[PDB]
Amino acid sequence: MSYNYVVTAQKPTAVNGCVTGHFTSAEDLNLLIAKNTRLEIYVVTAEGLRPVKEVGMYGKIAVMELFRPKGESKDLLFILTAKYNACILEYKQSGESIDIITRAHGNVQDRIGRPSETGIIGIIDPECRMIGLRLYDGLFKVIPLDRDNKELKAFNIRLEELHVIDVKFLYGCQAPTICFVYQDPQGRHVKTYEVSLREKEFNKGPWKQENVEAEASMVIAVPEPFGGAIIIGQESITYHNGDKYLAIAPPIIKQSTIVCHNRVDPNGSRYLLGDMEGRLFMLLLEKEEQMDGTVTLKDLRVELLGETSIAECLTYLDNGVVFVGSRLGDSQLVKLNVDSNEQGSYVVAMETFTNLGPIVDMCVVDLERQGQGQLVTCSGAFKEGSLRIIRNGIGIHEHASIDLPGIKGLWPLRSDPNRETYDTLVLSFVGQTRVLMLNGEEVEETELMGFVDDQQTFFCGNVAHQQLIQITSASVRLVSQEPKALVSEWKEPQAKNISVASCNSSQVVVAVGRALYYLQIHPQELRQISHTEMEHEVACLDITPLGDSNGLSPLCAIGLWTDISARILKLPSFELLHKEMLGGEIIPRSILMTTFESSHYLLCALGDGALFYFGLNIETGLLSDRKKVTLGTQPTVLRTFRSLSTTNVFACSDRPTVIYSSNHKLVFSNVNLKEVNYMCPLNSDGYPDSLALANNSTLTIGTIDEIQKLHIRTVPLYESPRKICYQEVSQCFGVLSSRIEVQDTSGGTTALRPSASTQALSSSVSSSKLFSSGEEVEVHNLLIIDQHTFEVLHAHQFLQNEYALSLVSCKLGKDPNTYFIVGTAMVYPEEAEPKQGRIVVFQYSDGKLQTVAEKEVKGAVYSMVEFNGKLLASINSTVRLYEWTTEKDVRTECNHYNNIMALYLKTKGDFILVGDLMRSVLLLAYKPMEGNFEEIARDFNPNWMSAVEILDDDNFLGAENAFNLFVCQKDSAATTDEERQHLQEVGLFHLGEFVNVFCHGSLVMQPTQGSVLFGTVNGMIGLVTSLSESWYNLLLDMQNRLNKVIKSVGKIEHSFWRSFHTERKTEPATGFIDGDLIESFLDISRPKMQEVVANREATADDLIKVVEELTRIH
Amino acid sequence: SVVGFLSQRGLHG
Repeated sequence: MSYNYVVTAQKPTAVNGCVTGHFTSAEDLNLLIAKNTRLEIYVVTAEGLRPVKEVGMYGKIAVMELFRPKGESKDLLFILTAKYNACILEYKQSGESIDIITRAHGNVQDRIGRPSETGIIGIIDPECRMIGLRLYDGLFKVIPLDRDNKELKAFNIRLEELHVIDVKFLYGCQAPTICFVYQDPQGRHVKTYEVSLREKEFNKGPWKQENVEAEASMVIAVPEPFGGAIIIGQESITYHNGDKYLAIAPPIIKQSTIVCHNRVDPNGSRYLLGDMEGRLFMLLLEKEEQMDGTVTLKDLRVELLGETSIAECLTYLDNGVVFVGSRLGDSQLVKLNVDSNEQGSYVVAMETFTNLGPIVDMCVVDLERQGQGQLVTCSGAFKEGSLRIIRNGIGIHEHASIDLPGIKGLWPLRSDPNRETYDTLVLSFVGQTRVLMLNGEEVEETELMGFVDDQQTFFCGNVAHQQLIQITSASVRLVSQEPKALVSEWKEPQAKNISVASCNSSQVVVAVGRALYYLQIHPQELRQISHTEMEHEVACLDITPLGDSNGLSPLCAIGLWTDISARILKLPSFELLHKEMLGGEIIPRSILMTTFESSHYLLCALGDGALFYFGLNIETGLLSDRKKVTLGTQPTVLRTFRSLSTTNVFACSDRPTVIYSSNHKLVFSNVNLKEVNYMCPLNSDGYPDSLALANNSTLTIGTIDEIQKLHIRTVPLYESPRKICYQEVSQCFGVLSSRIEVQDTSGGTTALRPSASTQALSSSVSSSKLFSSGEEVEVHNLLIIDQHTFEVLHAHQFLQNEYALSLVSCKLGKDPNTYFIVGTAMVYPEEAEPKQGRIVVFQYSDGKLQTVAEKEVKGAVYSMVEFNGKLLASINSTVRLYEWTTEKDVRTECNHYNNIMALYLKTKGDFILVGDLMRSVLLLAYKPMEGNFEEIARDFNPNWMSAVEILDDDNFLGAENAFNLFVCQKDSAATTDEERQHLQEVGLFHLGEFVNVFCHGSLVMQPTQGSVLFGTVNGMIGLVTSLSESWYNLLLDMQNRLNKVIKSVGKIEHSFWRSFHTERKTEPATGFIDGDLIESFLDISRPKMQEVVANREATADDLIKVVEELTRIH
Repeated sequence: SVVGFLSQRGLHG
């Protein structure tokens, strides 16, 4: 009876792989970016990357190649998952609908095989006869390619060499020839086979097995007009082909390992080279000719180019541009130039994509102490290292604050025909109208001629021809800049009130009910045009001359009343085109027409809070897309604001919301405000690029943040953050940190770049003497970060060869001080395991870092929580509970020993604890008995844990070695001396992500209980909530209904995907639900949606509600 | 050393 729910909050951002080619069209250049279970598809351009398709998959993309057999119009995509789902995809655009189609698929795992060294490798013969694979030691799977083989049937051949490093097919080979580097006793060797598939074996490969260097690791296979193989070790790079052996040893590279490569020149004279360091190389192959004879190779060399992010994936594109995929930090777009700028760096960054990197640790914090949490993460490694701040929604900064319990509208207003700036704000009111002249930034209310005060203004827009307009209930008035009086005034021939207004900076359309007039602001007067009545009452109107319309406006749209409807109409004629008969007994409060970059838009709000938006045509004018929205529970009002280059639409509800732009779509993100009624852009000298926004009472003004449902702030560390605390009483973060350094000629240790810990404002170093008795080492610091400025206030450097591994911020014993405690360890490569380390207590004073108390320990402190005023701390294998003396020292109370190695610990407030390295997780009470530890229970499987958490008194979350999540509770069972000493795995789930951290927290607010967030090696931030058996079931069922309906990309089984899984167990998922999947429900067409129901009760669109009332859980 | 592995089994490479 465990029931939980998991959702992605941030898709993974690390880039595990990426390929280039023509997959969209035979002419079109594509960049395929592989994340984990997300496939990004862009078209490269002059500018950069036209994003085009974003599919997710039910698998961890392990292999990714493009390729094209004969009689093929464009490239096809081969994809191999980490659970051995092969498949072959194709790009399919049915005019406007885009689709990725599965041309073939099948699962290629084998019952045998222990997975090899260097993990999976997929390769493809250039002639496209087949696909070669290495998944296991000793075997080599081959998937022969034919028009069919639509189930990718493959056979293994046997492989003498039990330990292969890398492998490619060679070029210019008659028979499909592989080439590989492998290690046996002695050293490493380079071997070749042919591959005949007829008889399925190998045969002999073109040339003798040669030797290669101890650390040869990459194999490049040079295209046709050269052929042969490039081999890359440390300090050294070599070429082989038949008798030909060319080699170089450029000290330049010795400094680091090559790690990724990429052909630039189809012919293959040039290649990029990636480095553990971030360095980028050009590898040059010097050709050479003779007449009626092809082309040898005379030499090859390396030329440093500069510095990218640390590259996994690396891909030349258009002229001198290079996509650089990074998992350790930010992926980026990069220009190589022929000349080197300042410092000799032929490399220039063009763009830069935010990668939450490895999230090594993280935590929550209400910075501006509000009610939402921000999130703060340690990220990257080495130079990419850094901190990232993450905040839900779009926020705004408030300047003035005039509380006006009424404001029923507002429009801009300049009082000078010159300046782009305005100085008045006229505002519809509680059956009145006030005005607001400004000394610029200062508030003042007066009067303007021909603008009623006791009559309630319905509009105020900026009409050209040097005049000011006020539509009131009664008249649509007119005023001037020149005359500035009763310049004109239109009164309804009958003494009947205006209902709906609509002034354009040139045109005017009012409505009297079903009555529709039309007037014009021609030089200093209001001339009239058409009259037309409608079926029912005019609900709402909008007119704005769209794209190819100077002032004068093309067609239009209008919400009506009793029939509840919206409809397409032209101008002085008033001719009905198309219309939608929406449901309900509540009318459209708001209808809007717009543009962005490449489209014209129609949107329509209802009184309930829900919207419908559809796509218009300034030419044809027909339907678009029907997909009601949620939004407020209150009538939404739509207005447009001034922003960047693609100005947007703000939605006023109780839940205020922006409508930005996606790929060519429209973002639908929260705005961080309590309630907004009406809103408009602004510019005054005193309040520029501002927006105005009123509520129940208060006018506010200010600018607007990024876009995305998430805004992300970052603090480059230049090194590798490890842990992170928040001492709030000190208004700062504490952060464990680490930089590398090298031996000197003096012996000691230099460094390799300025770091967060060397550029520190102040600084310390451990004095402590508790111990006695080229080359790389780590240097570790506690760091103190201003929570407001994100500066390295102070730095404490730790001992020579100490790792600080844990960090807490707490009060202790009776002592009223809030400390920063730090578990450490003396690490050495000759020791398989550390047996020395220390806990240290620290304080941050004025700007001071007091070393309050140390405490040597006989092991590595792996973690430590504040307990109940005491200090709990895992030491290497022991789990210990320290006390604070009034004499201000850490002294023992008790310890547990029954651990293979305690890595993680958490606390159920009371006296309950938990965790272990290669077992699964135990449960421990502390006892106000004799103050002892009692081991309540454990779980006997064997999960190399990575992360642990406690949801409640019974519920224990676990993440581990193999990207699985799992839950434990303890048995409700008679015979409580075994059935109690054991706790059962009541939830299992494959996340497909490696989790470093859990924590209670949430990103939202000011159905489901609890909320734990998690952070992954890959950039993914997910969330785990608890559920009610019923809700579980409503959703379990709905998972199954839903799977049948959705066509999964590589035709992969969702449930195969989510199946708990190790190298010795595969159970299906119990007691977990991905909203990820549930959320899919919303992307589905009503047809495919009705289906999901044939059946307390059962509806049809009832659930569409439930599913929104879920997304909003993060 | 449990370290060399264990502080790297974060990075993930």
